[PDB]
Amino acid sequence: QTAVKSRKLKTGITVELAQDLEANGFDAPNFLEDLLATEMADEINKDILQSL
Amino acid sequence: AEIGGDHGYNATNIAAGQTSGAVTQIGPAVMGMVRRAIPNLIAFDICGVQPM
Repeated sequence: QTAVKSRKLKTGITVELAQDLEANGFDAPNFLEDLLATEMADEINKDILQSL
Repeated sequence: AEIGGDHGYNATNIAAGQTSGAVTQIGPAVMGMVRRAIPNLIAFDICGVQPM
C-alpha cells in the first residue's frame, strides 16, 4: 500500500509573445499546451526509468 | 517566464529577425511596393507631325 504523489508544472507567457507567435504560424494556445504535455510525459520517463 | 522580447529597432536586426527574447521572427511582412510615377508627355500637335 502506497499513497500517491504529485508532479506539477507551469510555464507562463506574455500576451505580446502570444500575439506575435500567431504571426509566425504557430497556434499559440495549442502550441503551449503541447509543451507541458510533452515535458510532463517526458519527465515521467526520467522517473519510471530511474525508478527501475 | 519566456518574455516575448522585441527587435532592438535596428534595421540590421529587424530585417534578419534577430530578437531579444524568444521565438525569433521568420521575417518582416510585405506591405507593398512603391515605384516612381511616369511623367506625362506634351502632345506633339503643337508642332508639325508629318509621318514619313
